[PDB]
Amino acid sequence: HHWGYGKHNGPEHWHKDFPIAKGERQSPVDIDTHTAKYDPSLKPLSVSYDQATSLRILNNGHAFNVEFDDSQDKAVLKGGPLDGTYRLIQFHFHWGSLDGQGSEHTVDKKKYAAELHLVHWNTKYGDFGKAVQQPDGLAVLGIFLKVGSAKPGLQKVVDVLDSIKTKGKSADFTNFDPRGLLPESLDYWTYPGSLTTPPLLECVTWIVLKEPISVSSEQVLKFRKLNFNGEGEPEELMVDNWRPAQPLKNRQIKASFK
Ligand SMILES: NS(=O)(=O)c1ccc(SC[C@@H](O)C[Se]c2ccccc2)cc1
Ligand SMILES: NS(=O)(=O)c1ccc(SC[C@@H](O)C[Se]c2ccccc2)cc1
Ligand SMILES: [Zn+2]
Repeated sequence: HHWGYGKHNGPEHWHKDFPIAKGERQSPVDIDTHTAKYDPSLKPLSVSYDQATSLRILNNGHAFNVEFDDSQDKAVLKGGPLDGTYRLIQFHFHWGSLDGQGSEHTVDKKKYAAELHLVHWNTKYGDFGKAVQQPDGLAVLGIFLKVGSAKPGLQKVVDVLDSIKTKGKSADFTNFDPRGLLPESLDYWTYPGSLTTPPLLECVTWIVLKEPISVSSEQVLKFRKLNFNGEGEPEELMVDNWRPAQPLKNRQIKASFK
C-alpha cells in the first residue's frame, strides 16, 4: 500500500507513516485575511523566469510535474521574505472533482478550484535533497485557480495530458514559459510551512499570491481525466489530490500589501 488521496490512504492516515504530519509548521493553512498583518519590511517578489528551461512532464501518481533544468541559475525566485536565491525545479497543481474544491490553502475558508505550486530550492544547499532537510530549504509560490475565462498560457499543459494519463508516464515538454501561468499582481501572503504531501518535511517558505488566475471549465475538466493508477489498472480518476488546511499553531501569516 502507499499514501494517497483515497478513503483508505488519504490525509487522515499519513501520520501513521509520517508522524511530522501532526507537527508545528504543517501546510497548507487557512489564510485569515483580517488576521494576516501587513509587513511593510517585506520586499516585492523577484520572479526571474525569462531563461527557464522546461524539460519533461511526468504523471507521478499524485499529480503531474513540469520539470525544469535546475543545473544552473536559469529560473529563480528572490526577494519578498527570502534570503538568497531559490531555483525553480518543477511546478504542479492540486485540484478537485468539482469547481468548489481543489485548493490546498484557503482564504477566509474559501476553497478555489485548484492551486498551482512553483517549487524552488535554496542554492546555498547545493541540491534539492539537501535543501529539503533545512528549515529555509524551499520556497513554493502558490497561485489559486478559479474557473471562468481560459488561461492561454496553460493550454500547452492541458494538451499534453492525454499523453501522460497514467502513473509513471512522461513526455518531452520543452520550451514551456511558466510566466504564462502568473496573475497580473505579485501581492502575496507568506508563512513558514511544509511540503503538503509525504514526507511532509518542514522546509518551505510559502508565498501565496492574493490574485487568482482564471482557467476555463474545459481546461480543468482535462486535469480531471488524468488517472492515479498505472496503465492497465482499474481507472481511478486523478481528482481531489489536495490536503486540507492544518492547524496554524504558533505562526503568523504576513501580507506584502495593505
Ligand atoms: N498514508 S500512509 O503512508 O500512512 C498509508 C500507508 C498504508 C496504508 S494501507 C491502505 C489500504 O488498506 C486500502 Se486501498 C483500497 C481502497 C479502495 C479500493 C481498493 C483498495 C494507508 C496509508
Ligand atoms: N505540494 S508541495 O509544493 O508542498 C510539494 C513540493 C515538492 C514535493 S517533492 C516530494 C518528494 O518527491 C521529494 Se522529498 C525528498 C527528496 C529527496 C530526498 C529526500 C526527500 C512534495 C510536495
Ligand atoms: Zn503542491
